[PDB]
Amino acid sequence: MKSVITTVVSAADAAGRFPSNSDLESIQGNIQRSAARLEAAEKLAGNHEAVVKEAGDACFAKYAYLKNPGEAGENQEKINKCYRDVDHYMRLVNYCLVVGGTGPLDEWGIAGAREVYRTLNLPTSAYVASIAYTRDRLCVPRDMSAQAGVEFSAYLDYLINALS
Amino acid sequence: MKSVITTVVSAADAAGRFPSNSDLESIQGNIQRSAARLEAAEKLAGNHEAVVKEAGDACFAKYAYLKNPGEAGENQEKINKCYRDVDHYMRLVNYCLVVGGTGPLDEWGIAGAREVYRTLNLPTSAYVASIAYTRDRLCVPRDMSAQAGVEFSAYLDYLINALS
Amino acid sequence: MKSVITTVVSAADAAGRFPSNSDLESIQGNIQRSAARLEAAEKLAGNHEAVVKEAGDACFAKYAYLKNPGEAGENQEKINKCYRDVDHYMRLVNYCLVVGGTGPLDEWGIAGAREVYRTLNLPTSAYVASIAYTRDRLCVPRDMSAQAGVEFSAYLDYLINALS
Amino acid sequence: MKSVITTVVSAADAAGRFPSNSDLESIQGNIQRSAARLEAAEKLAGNHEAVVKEAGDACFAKYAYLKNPGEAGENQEKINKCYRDVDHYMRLVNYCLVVGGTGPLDEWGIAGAREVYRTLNLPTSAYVASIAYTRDRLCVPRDMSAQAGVEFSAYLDYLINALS
Amino acid sequence: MLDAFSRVVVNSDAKAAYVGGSDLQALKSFIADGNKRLDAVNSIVSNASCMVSDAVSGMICENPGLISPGGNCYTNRRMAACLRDGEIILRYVSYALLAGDASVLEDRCLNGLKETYIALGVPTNSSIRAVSIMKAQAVAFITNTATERKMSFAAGDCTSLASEVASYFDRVGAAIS
Amino acid sequence: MLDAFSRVVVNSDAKAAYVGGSDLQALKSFIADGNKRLDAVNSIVSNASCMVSDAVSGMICENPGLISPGGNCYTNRRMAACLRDGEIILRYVSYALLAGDASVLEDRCLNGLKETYIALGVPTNSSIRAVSIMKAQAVAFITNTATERKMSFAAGDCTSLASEVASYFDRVGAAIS
Amino acid sequence: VPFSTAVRFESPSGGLDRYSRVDPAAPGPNVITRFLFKDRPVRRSDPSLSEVDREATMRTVYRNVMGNAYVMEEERAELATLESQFLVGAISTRDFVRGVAKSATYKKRFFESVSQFRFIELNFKHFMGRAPLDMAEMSKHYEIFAAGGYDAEVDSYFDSEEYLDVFGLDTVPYMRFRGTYAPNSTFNLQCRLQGGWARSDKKLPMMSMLPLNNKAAIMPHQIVDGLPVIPNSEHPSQKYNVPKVSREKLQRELLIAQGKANALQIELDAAYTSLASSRAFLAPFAAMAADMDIRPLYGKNPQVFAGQFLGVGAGQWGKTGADTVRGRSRRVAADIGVKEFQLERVKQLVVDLQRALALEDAEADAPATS
Ligand SMILES: *C(=C)C1=C(C)[C@@H](Cc2[nH]c(/C=C3N=C(/C=C4\NC(=O)[C@H](C)[C@H]4CC)C(C)=C\3CCC(=O)O)c(CCC(=O)O)c2C)NC1=O
Ligand SMILES: *C(=C)C1=C(C)[C@@H](Cc2[nH]c(/C=C3N=C(/C=C4\NC(=O)[C@H](C)[C@H]4CC)C(C)=C\3CCC(=O)O)c(CCC(=O)O)c2C)NC1=O
Ligand SMILES: *[C@@H](C)[C@H]1/C(=C/C2=NC(=C\c3[nH]c(C[C@H]4NC(=O)C(C=C)=C4C)c(C)c3CCC(=O)O)/C(CCC(=O)O)=C2C)NC(=O)[C@@H]1C
Ligand SMILES: *[C@@H](C)[C@H]1/C(=C/C2=NC(=C\c3[nH]c(C[C@H]4NC(=O)C(C=C)=C4C)c(C)c3CCC(=O)O)/C(CCC(=O)O)=C2C)NC(=O)[C@@H]1C
Ligand SMILES: *[C@H](C)[C@H]1/C(=C/C2=NC(=C\c3[nH]c(C[C@H]4NC(=O)C(C=C)=C4C)c(C)c3CCC(=O)O)/C(CCC(=O)O)=C2C)NC(=O)[C@@H]1C
Ligand SMILES: *[C@H](C)[C@H]1/C(=C/C2=NC(=C\c3[nH]c(C[C@H]4NC(=O)C(C=C)=C4C)c(C)c3CCC(=O)O)/C(CCC(=O)O)=C2C)NC(=O)[C@@H]1C
Ligand SMILES: *[C@H](C)[C@H]1/C(=C/C2=NC(=C\c3[nH]c(C[C@H]4NC(=O)C(C=C)=C4C)c(C)c3CCC(=O)O)/C(CCC(=O)O)=C2C)NC(=O)[C@@H]1C
Ligand SMILES: *[C@H](C)[C@H]1/C(=C/C2=NC(=C\c3[nH]c(C[C@H]4NC(=O)C(C=C)=C4C)c(C)c3CCC(=O)O)/C(CCC(=O)O)=C2C)NC(=O)[C@@H]1C
Ligand SMILES: C=CC1=C(C)[C@@H](Cc2[nH]c(/C=C3N=C(/C=C4/NC(=O)[C@H](C)[C@H]4CC)C(C)=C\3CCC(=O)O)c(CCC(=O)O)c2C)NC1=O
Ligand SMILES: C=CC1=C(C)[C@@H](Cc2[nH]c(/C=C3N=C(/C=C4\NC(=O)[C@H](C)[C@H]4CC)C(C)=C\3CCC(=O)O)c(CCC(=O)O)c2C)NC1=O
Ligand SMILES: C=CC1=C(C)[C@@H](Cc2[nH]c(/C=C3N=C(/C=C4\NC(=O)[C@H](C)[C@H]4CC)C(C)=C\3CCC(=O)O)c(CCC(=O)O)c2C)NC1=O
Ligand SMILES: C=CC1=C(C)[C@@H](Cc2[nH]c(/C=C3N=C(/C=C4\NC(=O)[C@H](C)[C@H]4CC)C(C)=C\3CCC(=O)O)c(CCC(=O)O)c2C)NC1=O
Ligand SMILES: C=CC1=C(C)[C@@H](Cc2[nH]c(/C=C3N=C(/C=C4\NC(=O)[C@H](C)[C@H]4CC)C(C)=C\3CCC(=O)O)c(CCC(=O)O)c2C)NC1=O
Ligand SMILES: C=CC1=C(C)[C@@H](Cc2[nH]c(/C=C3N=C(/C=C4\NC(=O)[C@H](C)[C@H]4CC)C(C)=C\3CCC(=O)O)c(CCC(=O)O)c2C)NC1=O
Repeated sequence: MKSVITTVVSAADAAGRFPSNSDLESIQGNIQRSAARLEAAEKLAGNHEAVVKEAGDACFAKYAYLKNPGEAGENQEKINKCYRDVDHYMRLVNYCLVVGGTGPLDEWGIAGAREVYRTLNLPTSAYVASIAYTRDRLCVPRDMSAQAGVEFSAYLDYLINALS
Repeated sequence: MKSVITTVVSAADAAGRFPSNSDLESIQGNIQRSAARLEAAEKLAGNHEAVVKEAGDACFAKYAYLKNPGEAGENQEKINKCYRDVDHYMRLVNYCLVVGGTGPLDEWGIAGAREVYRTLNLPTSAYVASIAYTRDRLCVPRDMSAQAGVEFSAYLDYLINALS
Repeated sequence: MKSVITTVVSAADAAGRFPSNSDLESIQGNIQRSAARLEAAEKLAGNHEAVVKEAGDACFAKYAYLKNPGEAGENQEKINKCYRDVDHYMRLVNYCLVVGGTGPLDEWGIAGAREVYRTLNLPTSAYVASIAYTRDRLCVPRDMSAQAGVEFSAYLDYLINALS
Repeated sequence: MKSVITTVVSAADAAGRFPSNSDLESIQGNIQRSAARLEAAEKLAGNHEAVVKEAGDACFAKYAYLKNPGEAGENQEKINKCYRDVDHYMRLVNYCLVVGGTGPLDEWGIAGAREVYRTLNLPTSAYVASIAYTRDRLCVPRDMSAQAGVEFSAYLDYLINALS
Repeated sequence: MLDAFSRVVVNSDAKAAYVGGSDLQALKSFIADGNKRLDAVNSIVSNASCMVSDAVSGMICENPGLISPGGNCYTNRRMAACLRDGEIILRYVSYALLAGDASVLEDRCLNGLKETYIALGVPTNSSIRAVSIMKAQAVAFITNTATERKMSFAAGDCTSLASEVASYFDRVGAAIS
Repeated sequence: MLDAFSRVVVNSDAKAAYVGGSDLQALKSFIADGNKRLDAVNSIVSNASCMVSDAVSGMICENPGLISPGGNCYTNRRMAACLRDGEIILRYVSYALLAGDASVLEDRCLNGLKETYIALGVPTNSSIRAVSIMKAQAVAFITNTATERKMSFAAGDCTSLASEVASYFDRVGAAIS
Repeated sequence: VPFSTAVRFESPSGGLDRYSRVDPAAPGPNVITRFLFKDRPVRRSDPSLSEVDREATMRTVYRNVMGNAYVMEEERAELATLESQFLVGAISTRDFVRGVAKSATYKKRFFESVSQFRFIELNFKHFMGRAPLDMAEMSKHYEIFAAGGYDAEVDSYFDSEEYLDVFGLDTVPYMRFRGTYAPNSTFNLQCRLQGGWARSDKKLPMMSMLPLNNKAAIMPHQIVDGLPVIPNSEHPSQKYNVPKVSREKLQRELLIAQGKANALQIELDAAYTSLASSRAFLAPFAAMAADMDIRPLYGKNPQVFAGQFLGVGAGQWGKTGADTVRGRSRRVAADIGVKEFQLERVKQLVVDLQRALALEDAEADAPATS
């Protein structure tokens, strides 16, 4: 779980040191940025099922070949797993805005994903079309505030650079 | 050196990762707390001749056996190399308030100090009695602010806990 | 436990070797030199309460600052633990004359001593003035023989060279 | 070269130590035993033309089978190389009595001998029959002193146990 | 390892729920009192060399058999490896005070510590009354009621941080019991 | 490891006693019989190749089921791994006789030897026989009563050194029962 | 090998006996540990390597890098290409041990003859000289094996910064006894894995799975087998002095010694409540004299005559120093130290009783008559 606190303790433990002034100075920047990304987290916590119906078919309108026979998404029990997977990925971005780091996206969503989708014949570009549609559908004074949409759209393209 | 920037870059260099959102959040705390610690740096840089002269003869008013023949501070050249060394230690405290971490005290003042002072028969209680006078002579609204005096006296007893 | 026997058994066990002629030749020097060091071991075992009392207040007549409040001779339990330590060191020199090597001073008196004396704030120049008092009051025809003095004094400044 | 010198130096260097009293007492037995083994050395260095003639014909009497046509001991120019080999083994035993250890036998006579004598089809039973005869021919008051025949005979059966 | 915010995520991951609005009311009061938490670990780390020498030499005041021959704090290799171990325990307690959660103490320090101390011959009852001297030292340094050193703080009330670091110290003595 | 000199030291370190006059006289008699002991261990390491071939062939000469298919010393590779267990047991006794103590026998030679022998499937009683054949050989060289090799010594009697090396081979067989 | 891994995990820890690069003239750890009671590690420092140091080097290779096995005179012919180049100086000590680790000798013993779970166990022991730190570090190496197989997984250790900061290019690897450990439970696991001087690795089962997931605790007698042996103890072990009695007589003598240790604990706890009651008895008066002016007549400044109380006089300092101090709390403290001696004596007696029960149950689970 990579956060701000679990990387200044894990660096102080790796040299056998007490927490010094540079370790206490990094928790202060976790306090200052906490008003921004917790505004973005409660925006995502109520509005999560709207933005995954909006971003799920943005994959399917770009890629209509998934509903071909022989392909990834034929029947209705496979389309709903694709809308399950975007809600899995949007929940972990809500977890990353709480802990203040890319911890819960890493071990729960990113690690091992490039061998899951490669073996189970899922195209990784159809995942990234759902995340990148959500990146520019955000309106920076309307939905959240200005720098609170900075850290919402900073964890979104960390997921985009990881998936490809 | 050891600071906020050298910690999160080296932790990402070991992992082989780009500087992500957890790393920039910690250098935001280097923006907020630098107003306190750089006030104490320029208060120490403009007053250092009077505070190492005061702390040096607190060492010799307490351990008066050092001026005996065959002991440490015998002649005047050997007393003047003590005030040379309290001036080196206050200058590394001033370099630590600038950088934002205990790195300049670590690499240049503390590493190897146990091996050197044992082999040259220099008492480490004499160096601690100079630093502990300066930590108690500090007055929190007269000499600096209340937040500059808690950064200055947190690098002083980093040096007391590393010598002793 | 570095003796003549354990330094040649462990040499022969490392190469997978039986005890050959170079191994037995070194035990003949353990026979030929034991008459000089067991004569110093029996003079130490029969005179030790007078030689660690005389060396124990060589520390306290030289360094009168230890009796100060907060300092390192302040109550009577602290003075009684000072003469205990000179009695611990002169027992370990006596064990080293018996085994013929520096092994009991190594593992029982010297290993870890500079970490303990720094943490508990004990001046290691006050230990050296006890040991060098004993090394310089030895009268080589009155107190032992001539070559018993060179075995007694050799383990005495093995202790001065390792404590400082 | 395993003498008594290069095992106390080579074990103080593995621990990073000065030569102690354990290391000087090994060299004291080198002064005691050198009056016997150097007396046995120059007894061997004058007599060596007749001992290696005595060592060679003992295995041609014990194993007279080598002079068959087709297997090993064919001609006189082979047999003159067999007197070359037992003179070399006596020359190394003379070198071990000057070293004071099993040094020159180990690296010039023993190492690789299990491969040279095997692939050239040389039975080492003929070498032990050549050299146990010189272990038994030693009359302890006629040839040398009492303990000078101890250290002559103890390097000889080290060579017997290494071959067979 | 976890911190205080990774602890509330793995509770919410157990029900596959989003970290909503009612449980953000308590997280905003954690970060509002985050300046007292940094002001509290700074009063432990500044005093940390004298804390493990008041404690190990106060353990000897209640047990002279440690400094008897054969004892556990008897020789110089053995007193140095006990003063080493007393400040490892103070290091991982101050990590969990800083992280807000005791997960780094329970698996990197306290797991397997009891049967480590059986095998070396360490008296585990003397360690419990050694780490309980450091428990009383830490709660005197948080609440600024040590008698020989006072530090300069702002006005207020840090009693909840005192009984959070007290519960990290009786979590040590439950593991070596 | 310890020797005969540092056994007196670690028994007096438990009492915090200096090495006095009574136990110095038992150590002064160790050095006066020191030339007997170097004469004793020179007898065993000179004959050590014949002893491990007289031992494990005579163990096979009494137990002929060890070379049947389904035996411990059946093949050629396992025979060399019993010949290597002859000359390591004989090596660590030779260090123990030279030192005058059984420390190097206890913490190196017998340390973990039984637990290895369970896991490999070594016959327990056949290792007691081959060690005791080496006990029958070792006292035959200390008392100079060997059948086909006579070694020349000085005038005297060494019945105490032959009893000490007999107790070392019983300590080998007591540990692998 | 320029990428060597693929995973964005959370980083595990290191050791502490590493090359620091700041203060490189420092002893650090391994001056107060069980490093002092092992034999010192062998590093190549001379270019020649005389033939009795060549044999002494390869004995450390078979003991530490191999699993204290025996190399025959045919299995040492498989290393004869690699003993060209180590003895000349063309390859290092680190490149020699990797060439040993890719032999047909090592691949027959430690890869095919054992399981896959046992093969990952020994690579932390034979090459790094420790245990797995946790299950996260061990499960990384199943993915390094899943990418590139054997020689990708073997090169993960020799191409590491934790290797070259400790062993460098010159020292043969060894089991490390440093002071501070990365979890505490990796100290117990490395004593289980490398335990006893005469113990091999042939036909042992897999050990380090159920400790690393907190399923099976390591018994304290299995750590005592791994630790190097010190001369002095408070309680020397009856490992060799247990008599050969049955399995049922060992079970009765264990449960008696566990019961005596439980009753000795709950009268040591009654001693601690009497020490806490003795201090509260005198705490109104210890603080009453805390702010009195107690000036003596002699003993502090040297200008007055003090007699024997310049220090203390002639044998009166005691065996300890605390035995010369009188008081109600010092007198109940000496009762604590005599009561904790009898508890520690019988807690070390249930350790070697538990060893003899396991060493008789290994006889029963092996195919035998009992
Ligand atoms: C025997 C001679 C002996 C003892 C008995 C034991 C006394 C003792 N002291 C404590 C408590 C503390 N030690 C503290 C440490 C320090 N005080 C300081 O100000 C400096 C910074 C530092 C030393 C370097 C502190 C703060 C306390 C707490 C009390 C307070 O409010 O001051 C205990 C703990 C009681 C328990 O068991 O719970 C004991 C027994 N030390 C001896 O040397
Ligand atoms: C079967 C074919 C067979 C045996 C059975 C076994 C007979 C045997 N021999 C001994 C005793 C010794 N072996 C010794 C070794 C040597 N004797 C020598 O003369 C040379 C120097 C050396 C060989 C290189 C020695 C010294 C003895 C002791 C007595 C003796 O001198 O004979 C035993 C041990 C007795 C016991 O069981 O306690 C046995 C069983 N060998 C076979 O080949
Ligand atoms: C030039 C490269 C750009 C540009 C940059 C500006 N950015 C300004 C302000 C700004 N940026 C952030 C977010 C930043 N701070 C953080 O702590 C983190 C991550 C943890 C990030 C990414 C914030 C919060 C702010 C506002 C600062 C404030 O409120 O004071 C900025 C204004 C400067 C200033 O106000 O100090 C500029 C000019 N702007 C541009 O037009 C180009 C493209
Ligand atoms: C309880 C432990 C104490 C106590 C704590 C309080 N501290 C308060 C304010 C405070 N402390 C600091 C310094 C701290 N922040 C850092 O970044 C670092 C090191 C890098 C340290 C040591 C600061 C900056 C502040 C001010 C924060 C603010 O006022 O906004 C404080 C005031 C209230 C509060 O901050 O919540 C309290 C009560 N004070 C006590 O009386 C006990 C002894
Ligand atoms: C939707 C935009 C995709 C798509 C998705 C499908 N995914 C299928 C299975 C699947 N996905 C995951 C990963 C997911 N589970 C998690 O727990 C997390 C993170 C916390 C994530 C991202 C897993 C583990 C599985 C297998 C188990 C399951 O069914 O949930 C799937 C079914 C595959 C099949 O039946 O063959 C589909 C169809 N497919 C699309 O059409 C676009 C690319
Ligand atoms: C006064 C407190 C003491 C005392 C001081 C002496 N220090 C001596 C030498 C020394 N000190 C250092 C460490 C110092 N040099 C640095 O560069 C830095 C950090 C940037 C520090 C803290 C070094 C490397 C040396 C040796 C070289 C030198 O002379 O400057 C010293 C000389 C030793 C001697 O010649 O005996 C003295 C006298 N010691 C005393 O006598 C009083 C009590
Ligand atoms: C007198 C010259 C000093 C002095 C002596 C003190 N030593 C104290 C503690 C201490 N000393 C040792 C080393 C000692 N113990 C050994 O077992 C051996 C070798 C066999 C030696 C040399 C240890 C391990 C300890 C801690 C345990 C103990 O109490 O005995 C000590 C107590 C520390 C304290 O209360 O502050 C004293 C007083 N120190 C002085 O104050 C004068 C200068
Ligand atoms: C011969 C007299 C026995 C017998 C012996 C076998 N032992 C085999 C392997 C083996 N032996 C040891 C113990 C040895 N190593 C030490 O380090 C020490 C003391 C410090 C000693 C005594 C070990 C550790 C091993 C296993 C490692 C290895 O393979 O060398 C063995 C081979 C077993 C197999 O077939 O795999 C045999 C046959 N068997 C007998 O009949 C007599 C009683
Ligand atoms: C086991 C180690 C051991 C020692 C190192 C000495 C140390 C020692 N020296 C003296 C004691 C003495 N040492 C000397 C000095 C002398 N200088 C000379 O030139 C003369 C040769 C010699 C006198 C004969 C003198 C004059 C005294 C007398 C008392 C005194 O000075 O206090 C005493 C007190 C009484 C005595 O025993 O003599 C002791 C304990 N004794 C020991 O038991
Ligand atoms: C940047 C580092 C830095 C420091 C730590 C201080 C250190 C310091 N303090 C004082 C000087 C002083 N400090 C005090 C203050 C006090 N005395 C008390 O007993 C009260 C507790 C407390 C009141 C708040 C007083 C009264 C003097 C002047 C008298 C004297 O001590 O000489 C002086 C001498 C002149 C002066 O500057 O005032 C110096 C150098 N100055 C520095 O430049
Ligand atoms: C300084 C150390 C040193 C040694 C220990 C010996 C070892 C040694 N012996 C031989 C070599 C030899 N040794 C013999 C001897 C014999 N072969 C027989 O046919 C008989 C059975 C037996 C008589 C005893 C013969 C004939 C050779 C020549 C090679 C050959 O066997 O064909 C060689 C090959 C070189 C040569 O021809 O001399 C070497 C290196 N030489 C050394 O320089
Ligand atoms: C440095 C090594 C060295 C040796 C090992 C011997 C080896 C040796 N022995 C003899 C030769 C001899 N040695 C002896 C002596 C004895 N014969 C016995 O059977 C008895 C045990 C003993 C007398 C009690 C005798 C009688 C001869 C002549 C005949 C013979 O060989 O037996 C000779 C011939 C010339 C001579 O006597 O020196 C040589 C070279 N000489 C050496 O220089
Ligand atoms: C992760 C966390 C972590 C720890 C908590 C410590 C735990 C720990 N302590 C010791 C090792 C030790 N621990 C003690 C401790 C004591 N004896 C006493 O009197 C006291 C009751 C007590 C502490 C003051 C002693 C004396 C030794 C050395 C054993 C000896 O040599 O006698 C060792 C063995 C170290 C070695 O030798 O290699 C370990 C693993 N280390 C860690 O890595
Ligand atoms: C370098 C290696 C080395 C050796 C091998 C020995 C060699 C050796 N042993 C003895 C001396 C002796 N050796 C024995 C030994 C024996 N007599 C017997 O009847 C037993 C059969 C047999 C041993 C078991 C006896 C009884 C003495 C005489 C006792 C003595 O001299 O102290 C002596 C004479 C000592 C003297 O002159 O005082 C020597 C040099 N010494 C060494 O330094």
